[PDB]
Amino acid sequence: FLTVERMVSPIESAEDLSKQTEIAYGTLDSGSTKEFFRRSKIAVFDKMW
Amino acid sequence: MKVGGNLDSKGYDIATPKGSSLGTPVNLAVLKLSEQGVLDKLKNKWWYDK
Repeated sequence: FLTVERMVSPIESAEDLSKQTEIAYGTLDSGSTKEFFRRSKIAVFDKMW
Repeated sequence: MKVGGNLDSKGYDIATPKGSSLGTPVNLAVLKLSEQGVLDKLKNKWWYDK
């Protein structure tokens, strides 16, 4: 129990958050935030969309 | 999930009429995306991005 609690690393940046799927996430239904994700080709960001 | 390697080997190819005008160029076309990897993109992306 204690080792697993100590190993829990809180999400800080995008890539570490991107790999995990326990915590859901999403953007607005409109706006340039969605359009940025589509046009982005970064491996962190292409899988983001 | 999938376990182990491929027991046999085959391939997927496009269909062209006998001696068609698209016989040699498309065959050259399909083969030339395998170097810079733009064909390699389209396979691993659709399989393992969305």
